[PDB]
Amino acid sequence: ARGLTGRPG
Amino acid sequence: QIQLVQSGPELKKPGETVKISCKASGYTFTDYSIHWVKQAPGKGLKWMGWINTETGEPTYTDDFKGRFAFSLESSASTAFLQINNLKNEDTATYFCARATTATELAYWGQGTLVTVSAAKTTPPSVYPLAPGSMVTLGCLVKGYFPEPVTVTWNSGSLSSGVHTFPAVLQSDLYTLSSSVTVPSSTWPSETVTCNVAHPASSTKVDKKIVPR
Amino acid sequence: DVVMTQTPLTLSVTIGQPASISCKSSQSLLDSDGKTYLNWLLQRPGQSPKRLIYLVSKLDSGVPDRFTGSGSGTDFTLKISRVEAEDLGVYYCWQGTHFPLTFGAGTKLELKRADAAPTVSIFPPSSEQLTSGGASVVCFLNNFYPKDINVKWKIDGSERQNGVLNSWTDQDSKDSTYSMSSTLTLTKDEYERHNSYTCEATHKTSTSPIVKSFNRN
Repeated sequence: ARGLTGRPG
Repeated sequence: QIQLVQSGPELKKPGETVKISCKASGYTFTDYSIHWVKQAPGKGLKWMGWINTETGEPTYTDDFKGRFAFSLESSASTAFLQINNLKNEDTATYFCARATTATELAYWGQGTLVTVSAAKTTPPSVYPLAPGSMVTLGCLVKGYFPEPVTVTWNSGSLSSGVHTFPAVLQSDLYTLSSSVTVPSSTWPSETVTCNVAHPASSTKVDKKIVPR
Repeated sequence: DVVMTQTPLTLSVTIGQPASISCKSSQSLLDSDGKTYLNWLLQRPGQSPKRLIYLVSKLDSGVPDRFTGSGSGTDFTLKISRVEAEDLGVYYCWQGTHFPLTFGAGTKLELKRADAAPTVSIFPPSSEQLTSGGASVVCFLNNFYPKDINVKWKIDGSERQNGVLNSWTDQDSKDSTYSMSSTLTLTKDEYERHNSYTCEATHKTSTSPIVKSFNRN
């Protein structure tokens, strides 16, 4: 639900 | 409507701990990432990592793995940054940021200044600087802690050619200087005085500049 | 990590004229989904950073339409058609395509003006600091342009590079110049073993330095 760098929510 | 407000300034000593907060408003808090970025004074930006606001899982970059912890209090829409065993090099302004779909650092907090020092409150020594159409004089404010100090000339009557410079660390304490430029007919025929205030030590000094 | 190289680090501008900033990356920023996560931020004096452009060329909410962002692969550019006082500060390009996020070094926009040489003023240690066992020799180099300047110290004709601490002001909001303060800290004993002390200002406005001296006698 969230990528390695935190994108998105 | 979208805002992130951080906690106030912190003065800590080496080896101590500090916990700063970032309260988010205007959106559903668990919908987006919270990021942490460091800026040492007068330097560039460095991403510390992020925290997942739904699961609470933190991700730290290489330089912030060890003494740093990111946390949440989701019910109060708040994220915290805790740094343990503080060291001098931790002195900096820390920012919290919230991600959007295409960008990780979209909305920014105002930043929280953390200063780490073993110095104790110390008043400054104020020394007049007299030269060994115009004439430049000055005052040296040496050995004070913590910042800041206010410097004025003739109680604010002199403010045209005034240069008060940024303080610099010299042996764990701060040192600063101010210069004033006035007509040659005005000094030494008349008095010129630099007024120096340091609220942290309840000090206020007046120093007349005499030829020497 | 991906190295982000911004050129130039300091860009002299003129209100009403256009400005351009280059940002090159050490590896491609085209990501898996066909998008390029290259962003730009602006940080004005005393304020926190603030989003400008994302996805290479997309202006963010309420950003003046006069800011242009472009590029692809490893080469990107931010142009300002006509510069204003609001646009002054530090611009950073940063990437989100690869872990970990990395930023360029920053590009500071200053105001261009006519070259003004520095006014140098040297001051010996006061009688007050001396009676306390200390000895600080001060030199001010005021209202000069551009910001680049070299300061030299000499005790009895001979240079002294150690024990010198410098400080610089921001660009003056009125005349657009810079000023610098340089202090030479010594012990009282070591100050009374030399007679002549000199401060030199090497600035591009002359092939010769602006020399100021005083002798302890």
